[PDB]
Amino acid sequence: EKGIYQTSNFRVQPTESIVRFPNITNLCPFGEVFNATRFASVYAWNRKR
Amino acid sequence: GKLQDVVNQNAQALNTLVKQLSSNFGAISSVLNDILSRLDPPEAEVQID
Amino acid sequence: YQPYRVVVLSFELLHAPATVCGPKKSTNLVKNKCVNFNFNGLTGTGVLTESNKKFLPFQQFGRDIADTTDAVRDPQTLEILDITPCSFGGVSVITPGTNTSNQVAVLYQDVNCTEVNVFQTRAGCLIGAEHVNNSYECDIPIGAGICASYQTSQSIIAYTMSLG
Amino acid sequence: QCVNLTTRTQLPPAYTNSFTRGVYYPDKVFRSSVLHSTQDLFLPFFSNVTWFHAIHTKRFDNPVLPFNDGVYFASTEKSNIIRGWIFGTTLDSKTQSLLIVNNATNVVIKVCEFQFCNDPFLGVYYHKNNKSWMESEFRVYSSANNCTFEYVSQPFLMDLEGKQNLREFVFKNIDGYFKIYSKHTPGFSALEPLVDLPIGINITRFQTLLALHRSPGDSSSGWTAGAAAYYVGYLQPRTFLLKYNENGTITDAVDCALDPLSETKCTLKSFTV
Ligand SMILES: *[C@@H]1O[C@H](CO)[C@@H](O)[C@H](O)[C@H]1NC(C)=O
Ligand SMILES: *[C@@H]1O[C@H](CO)[C@@H](O)[C@H](O)[C@H]1NC(C)=O
Ligand SMILES: *[C@@H]1O[C@H](CO)[C@@H](O)[C@H](O)[C@H]1NC(C)=O
Ligand SMILES: *[C@@H]1O[C@H](CO)[C@@H](O)[C@H](O)[C@H]1NC(C)=O
Ligand SMILES: *[C@@H]1O[C@H](CO)[C@@H](O)[C@H](O)[C@H]1NC(C)=O
Ligand SMILES: *[C@@H]1O[C@H](CO)[C@@H](O)[C@H](O)[C@H]1NC(C)=O
Ligand SMILES: *[C@@H]1O[C@H](CO)[C@@H](O)[C@H](O)[C@H]1NC(C)=O
Repeated sequence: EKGIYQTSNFRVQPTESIVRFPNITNLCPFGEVFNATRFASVYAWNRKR
Repeated sequence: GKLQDVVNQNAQALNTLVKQLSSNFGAISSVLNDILSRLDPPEAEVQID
Repeated sequence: YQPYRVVVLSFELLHAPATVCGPKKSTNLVKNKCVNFNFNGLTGTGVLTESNKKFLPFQQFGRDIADTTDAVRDPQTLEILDITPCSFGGVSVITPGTNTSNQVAVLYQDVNCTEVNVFQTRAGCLIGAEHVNNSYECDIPIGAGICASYQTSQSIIAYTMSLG
Repeated sequence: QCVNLTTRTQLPPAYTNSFTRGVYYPDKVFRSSVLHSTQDLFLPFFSNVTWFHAIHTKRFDNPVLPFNDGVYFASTEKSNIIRGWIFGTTLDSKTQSLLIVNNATNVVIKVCEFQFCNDPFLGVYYHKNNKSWMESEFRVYSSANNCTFEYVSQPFLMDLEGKQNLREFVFKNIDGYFKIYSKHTPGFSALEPLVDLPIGINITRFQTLLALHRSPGDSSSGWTAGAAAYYVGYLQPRTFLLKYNENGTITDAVDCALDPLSETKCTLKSFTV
């Protein structure tokens, strides 16, 4: 019959997924465990946390 | 005040319906996305219902 | 007999809070598109637009009265981005009787349909229905004083309601 | 080494009314011109906080007050007498304990095992040859075997002079996180969060540290108290009704369980009835 009829529903799909995270600064001194000037022996091994 | 009650009762009942989406209803999480991301799909169907 | 530099490492999980996760990096920033935004502690689908809000330096989240996330900061740049939901609405088909004609007009309700003749109304927009300047009597209601009909080799026209 | 302080005169501490003070921001959410009801460990309105007076009577007090669920701290200090606080369970080098010292260079934070003395204090020595104050006594602890968390801020300088500003603090211990809510003002005051300290320890008692002025005797009597006054409050699990403005700052607060007038305000989500 003549009139207006609601048939379906319209929605837009998301185009892409975007992931955010803060900056990677304030890092621990990890460069000294591999580039130290001298490594200790096995009987006096360094205990680092 | 007669016209103020029609706007107030319709808006407050709408805000109640939005507030029902944050209810746990006995489940682990009120938000839907954390249920799938933390529970296995073979037993997630109890928490969905 | 050549000496080697051997470094061992160990991982554990105590009741203390975590320190290192990946830090797993990020992606680029996309604005004015319907995307799945992810952040430090929230996930959702929405469109990001530039805002002029007055967020406190310690404040990151933003909620309305109905406790829905409206504006969150991107964590690297000091910038404010609004979140409005991706546009949705019902689909209404405006047609005359099938004994008269089979032509239809599709009304996409509550959407700016440049994202999906095209005539923009206050109830959405009309696809396949043209707009005429003269005003006729309403037979098929749409909303906001706009009514469609089947008149003049024949096509669906849209006009303003004649009150009398 | 640890030393005890003699010539102490006992006096009962006074109690001062808190005129709607001690509120903070409960979360990170920006809110514009709304009225939000929260449920958090808050200081009750018109509560009897404990007033400690440090005036020269030779009154110098810093007892080991308990840390039940959160402590409100205030200081009407004009000479930087109040520096830091002890945090720990038993303070006998048997439980893992926290330390905050804001001495003359950095805000240094150690969280490890400390053999705390009977009278933990920060003593500063005065040199009369050049009219300058330099910190020389550090008798907080004895030794530490291993330490988990260590924090050192950027260096600065202090005047360290007793002059002839309200520093406000709220400390909480939730899910292994240490949170400090603080602001500096010269009533109503909303405290912004400053330092998030995710350590993961259990704290039962606390004790503040004062910078007594030293100049007329041995190390246990040659000192003066100066001018200092700090308030200690205790948070309680009660609900509020905050008033966020158009720019996010809290401008007013309503305690729900104070009087029956505000019970109507909390159940109607409005400030005018
Ligand atoms: C050590 O130093 C060199 C040169 O300074 C650098 O190229 C390298 O990435 C550093 N790290 C390791 C693990 O070798
Ligand atoms: C993030 O850190 C890098 C250093 O690797 C720096 O160049 C960049 O400017 C920082 N981003 C912001 C927004 O500060
Ligand atoms: C729809 O988008 C266009 C941009 O081309 C804009 O000019 C128009 O104002 C928008 N309509 C509404 C109702 O916002
Ligand atoms: C309706 O009138 C406007 C001027 O007011 C004109 O620009 C438009 O083309 C007209 N539309 C039709 C279908 O005649
Ligand atoms: C200080 O007094 C306490 C009171 O019991 C005592 O145990 C301690 O040995 C004294 N001396 C110090 C801490 O040097
Ligand atoms: C302040 O304390 C830190 C750590 O406890 C120490 O390194 C520094 O020397 C102290 N400042 C002075 C002036 O002694
Ligand atoms: C906007 O924010 C500022 C803080 O910078 C505040 O002083 C001002 O009162 C706010 N505006 C209004 C209308 O409250």
